[PDB]
Amino acid sequence: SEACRDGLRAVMECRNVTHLLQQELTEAQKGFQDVEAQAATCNHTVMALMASLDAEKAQGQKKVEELEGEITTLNHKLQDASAEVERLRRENQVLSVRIADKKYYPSSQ
Amino acid sequence: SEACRDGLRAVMECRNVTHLLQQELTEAQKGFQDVEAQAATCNHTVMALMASLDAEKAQGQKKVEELEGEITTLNHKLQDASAEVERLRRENQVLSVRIADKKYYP
Amino acid sequence: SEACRDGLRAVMECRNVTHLLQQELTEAQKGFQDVEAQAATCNHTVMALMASLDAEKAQGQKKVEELEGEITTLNHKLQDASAEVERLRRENQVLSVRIADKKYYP
Amino acid sequence: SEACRDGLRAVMECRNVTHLLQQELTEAQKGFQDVEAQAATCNHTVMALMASLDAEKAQGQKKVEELEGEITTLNHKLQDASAEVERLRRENQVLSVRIADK
Repeated sequence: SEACRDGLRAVMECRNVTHLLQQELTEAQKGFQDVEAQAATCNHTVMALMASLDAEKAQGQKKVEELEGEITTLNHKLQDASAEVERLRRENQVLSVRIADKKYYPSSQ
Repeated sequence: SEACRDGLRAVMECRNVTHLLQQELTEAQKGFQDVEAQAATCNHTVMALMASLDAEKAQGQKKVEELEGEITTLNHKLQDASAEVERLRRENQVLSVRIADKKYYP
Repeated sequence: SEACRDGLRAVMECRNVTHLLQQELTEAQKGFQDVEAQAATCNHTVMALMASLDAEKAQGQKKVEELEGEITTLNHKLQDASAEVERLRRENQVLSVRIADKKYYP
Repeated sequence: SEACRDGLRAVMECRNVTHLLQQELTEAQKGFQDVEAQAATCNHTVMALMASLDAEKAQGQKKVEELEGEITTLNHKLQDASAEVERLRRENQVLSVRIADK
């Protein structure tokens, strides 16, 4: 009678509250799916970057490797020149003394 | 009243069901919190890597700059040597003709 | 595999031995060249000396030939003078006795 | 597999190339053996010629010095004779006039 009116109230409140619960669950659901999404994104970025880091180091050690390649070449070419210079100076010194020493030349008397 | 026994049951199911709801919500809560942690980890890794990438490029370029610095120095020193050799080459030939011909007319 | 380690190990050595080969070749190269230069020098000296030897013989012969030319000329001139003196020697002594003996009776 | 065929192919080329290297080194070796000899020859020629040059100059000088020695001696003897002739030629002329005046 009176207690029945109040029960029907209590049930009526529940009835609407569970509607709200259903709405809030969908938010939560969306939320996990977007956290899910955001996590897949981040995960693929970390892949992308690790890849680039390796690609940079690879190319990097390459450039350096390329230049030491040149440097040694240049040290070689420097070697040959430096050696050629030494041997000419000494062969030019012999020729200049041999000219000085006119015992190579006939007397003019 | 038979319908009263059934009402009391319908309510009894609700009351037990909401117990289960409360238990599932805690899982869900835990779930968001763990995902929270995993996301902070990933986020700090991406920081760590962006830092290394910059650190690698930095070191990479300076080093390269450093070596082209050497190469051009070597090209210079090669220039002077190569030029010194040529002059000698001529002075050598001049000296040698100055002996063959400084005795054709002795 | 194991055989793969040894192939790589073997190939890596080949790398190293041919490095040594390259170094030894450069020595050899330098060797042929330093010798090339020294040989051209010697060769031009022999030219120089052959030239001087001919220049000396040339100057030697001619000058000497020139001086014996003079010496004989001088022997000739000495011949005429020495002969002219002998004849003067005679004329004179006759004249001096003549005046001595032309005062002696006259 | 495929990379194995190419490794072997690479090594097989090296094998043959080093055969060619060995052949070229022998040429080079022979080459130096020619050059060593030719150099000793040239070096002994230069010795020979420097010796002759000195021998020529030696013979050349002393001889010349010897002959100018004679030439000056001959000039001296020519001096005395030439002077003696001048003296006599006049003494003659004096004697012959003193004959004229006696």
